Amino acid sequence: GLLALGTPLQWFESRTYNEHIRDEGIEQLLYIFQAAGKRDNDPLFWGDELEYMVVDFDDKERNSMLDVCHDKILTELNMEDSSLCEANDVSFHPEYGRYMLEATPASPYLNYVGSYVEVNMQKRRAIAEYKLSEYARQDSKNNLHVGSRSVPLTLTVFPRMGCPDFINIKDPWNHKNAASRSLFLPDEVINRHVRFPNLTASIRTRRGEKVCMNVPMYKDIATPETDDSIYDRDWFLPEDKEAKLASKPGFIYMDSMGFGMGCSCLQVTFQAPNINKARYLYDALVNFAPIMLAFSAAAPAFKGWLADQDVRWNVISGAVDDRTPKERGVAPLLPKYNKNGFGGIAKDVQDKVLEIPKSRYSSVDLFLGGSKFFNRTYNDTNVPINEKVLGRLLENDKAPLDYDLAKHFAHLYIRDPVSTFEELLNQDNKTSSNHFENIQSTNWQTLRFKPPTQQATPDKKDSPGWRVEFRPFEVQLLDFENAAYSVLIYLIVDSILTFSDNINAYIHMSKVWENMKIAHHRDAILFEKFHWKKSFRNDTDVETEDYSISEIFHNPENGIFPQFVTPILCQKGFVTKDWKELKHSSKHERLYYYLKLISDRASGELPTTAKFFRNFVLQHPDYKHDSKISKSINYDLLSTCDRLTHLDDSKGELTSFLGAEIAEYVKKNKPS
Ligand SMILES: Nc1ncnc2c1ncn2[C@@H]1O[C@H](COP(=O)(O)OP(=O)(O)O)[C@@H](O)[C@H]1O
Ligand SMILES: N[C@@H](CCC(=O)O)C(=O)O
Ligand SMILES: [Mg+2]
Ligand SMILES: [Mg+2]
Ligand SMILES: [Mg+2]
Repeated sequence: GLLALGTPLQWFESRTYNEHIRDEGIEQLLYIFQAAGKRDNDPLFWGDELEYMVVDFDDKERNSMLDVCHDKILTELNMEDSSLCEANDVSFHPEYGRYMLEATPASPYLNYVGSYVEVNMQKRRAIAEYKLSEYARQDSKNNLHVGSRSVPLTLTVFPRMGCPDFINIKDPWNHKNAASRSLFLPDEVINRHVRFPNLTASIRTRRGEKVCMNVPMYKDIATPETDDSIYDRDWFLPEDKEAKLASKPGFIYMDSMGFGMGCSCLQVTFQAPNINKARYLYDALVNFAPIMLAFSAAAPAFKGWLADQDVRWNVISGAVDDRTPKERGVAPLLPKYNKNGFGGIAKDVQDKVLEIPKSRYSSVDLFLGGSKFFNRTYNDTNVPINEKVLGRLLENDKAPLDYDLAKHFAHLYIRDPVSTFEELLNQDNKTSSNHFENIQSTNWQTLRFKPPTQQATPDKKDSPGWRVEFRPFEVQLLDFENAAYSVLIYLIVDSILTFSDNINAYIHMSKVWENMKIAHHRDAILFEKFHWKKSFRNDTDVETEDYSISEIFHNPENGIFPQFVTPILCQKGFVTKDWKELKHSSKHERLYYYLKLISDRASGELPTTAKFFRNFVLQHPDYKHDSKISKSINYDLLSTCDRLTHLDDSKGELTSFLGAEIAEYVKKNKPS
């Protein structure tokens, strides 16, 4: 489904309704609860979301660019080609990036669907490729993008983002980018749907300074002292003057939403039997998030540089961080512009501003509790709340909520709305959840607790129930990797729900936040250590020790395989003792190779995508020992990515990247 249009409101015009929107949205929340609160027995439907990047290989120029010109695809697949999609059980939606695709199954999977995940993901890829080859045919006849070859790649990061000649538009700086006002990203990186440039503007204005994301550079032998791509400019005030102050020696400087939301990830959503189970599942998936973030790492480079981290998360965290310097407890960089650190916050409300520690895109703040093992002391972190909102969720005549669950919403509501259409100002709170969806959906966290709609009353057995979204996974090049990780979380989720009586996953939130920073460090999967529970089978216990990813996956006591994966395969009867038995199974071979891919990366035998791209850059003939990714390095890299994506072992790169056994296996074995 394509996002439907309207009159967007710019920040100065919109900010006067922040409070109207919040009130009305809570009201809607209340109705959702009153109507759907008592759903029970919802089945385990679930599905993934994939995100893709259309890359234009200009082979003759030896240049890989982001393709910002075939974006009609997203409308085509949703109008005249919406039937191809449906026939095929796939669905396409727009994403921040004009070069980006997003796609899901058209219907959620029900329980264990085997290789069908991968099948469905491959159909998504084939359809994009199909339409692209169509455009290539039309273009040829219209004499357009000559020498050009567009391919969709599930990259987490585009390695040359905001670097010279990184988009397939001639002379993109010959006009101004009023939306980002970025030094590096022409606004053509933004998807045309009004919502996206709106968000981009609203945050910058609210903030009163460009977003700013500094990423530690890798320290090669000739690496410059500073990010020498910073330049001075006079299009925009204050923005063009901000760089000198905001940047830092030994740090990749990035200054635009697209650096973050122009990144891709894998997401999986799950429906629990009911709100109570959903709380329990959400809570228990909290510490999986930073672990899977480390495990899945696929983004070792930004803005032309090898970074000294392997994942996207902090970059996306900064890319939409609407916090004024007031909200961050820091000096404005340009005080005559950003008046008293309040940026765009209306005068009449500056007095009710709070120091807020985390970007509205950031790791979960609070366990929701409501289950045997939960105790409020686990929420041991700084989490500012909207007390009016808490008040009203505690004391109202439609759905009085428990304190813990009230606090979660109360925390989401410390944010202002950042894109609102004029049409939409007054809703019927009994039927619309749009206003709440405004705040719900611009709190982008590692999980998301998804209420349903007011229309999802218990008698309606088919409407979406109470869901948990697992958001941290970096996205992988191959549909096999992404299916594998999708099934991993599926199994974990199933385990969790099947043994809900016996699994205590709680740990102090503060260790989770720490985990979330460890998870960024370069080669983290290979050696760093994380706070993980000592035992899950054990009421009244919340000890952690510090384990490696290898341990966290494989420890008999508290490992993901022996504690989560292996047990649920037993009660389903896929094996009797051990997951490895699958290698020999008739009905279930592919599952073996998923889990083995998973195992072998956790134990460091097989590399992460992040590792593999790093090695690749580091040993490229044109590599200059200075952390620089040149057009050429980028081109050959993305060329490998293309072949890898297609199981093309002609240069032994697949064997090199998945090892012999698995490479052979997938080369010789297509899904279901
Ligand atoms: N009943 C359901 N239970 C769980 N997950 C579902 C259900 N229906 C759809 N999904 C999945 O929810 C995800 C939401 O898709 P999307 O429209 O991209 O929303 P968002 O961007 O809010 O995650 C998809 O992966 C989809 O297949
Ligand atoms: N592309 C974002 C996900 C944002 C979204 O689509 O909800 C990420 O890497 O997390
Ligand atoms: Mg989506
Ligand atoms: Mg998405
Ligand atoms: Mg999602």
